[PDB]
Amino acid sequence: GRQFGHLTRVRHVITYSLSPFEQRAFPHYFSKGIPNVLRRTRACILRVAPPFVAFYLVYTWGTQEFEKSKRKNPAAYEN
Amino acid sequence: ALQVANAIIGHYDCTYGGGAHLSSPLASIAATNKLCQSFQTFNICYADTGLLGAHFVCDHMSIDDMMFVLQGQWMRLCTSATESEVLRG
Repeated sequence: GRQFGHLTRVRHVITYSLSPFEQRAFPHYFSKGIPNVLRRTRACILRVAPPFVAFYLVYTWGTQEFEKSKRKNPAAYEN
Repeated sequence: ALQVANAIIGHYDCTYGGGAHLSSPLASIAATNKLCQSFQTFNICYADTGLLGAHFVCDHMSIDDMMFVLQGQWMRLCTSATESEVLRG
């Protein structure tokens, strides 16, 4: 495996950080989170959602044809 | 008392004569395992506040060991200090 100390070369970056006992674990959970999820949702709906409505449409049609075609059917046999 | 504790831990530098035999466990382990090039404890005092700890200098693959040992010594003193070491301190 690989160990801290031998990963890669980094120069010039400062990282400032706080102790957990000094900060909140949920700061603006709703205030900032909700907006954030709305935003990630917008960013991906166009790629995720369409194939699924496409399946959805074929799902309802497909079963619809199945019922009307076979069972419900016995349409005309008139004499 | 804090300074007495700090003396127990001591300081170390790679030009110190005798390393393996040094009283301070930090100091002696650091000398035997080359974890360090130097280190020192400190008690900076300001009005009503201060900085109490240690600073050290070392190679890139020894920071983790230096911290483990430095921290083991504070813990050890917190809960387990013996009498003769306090006398030396």
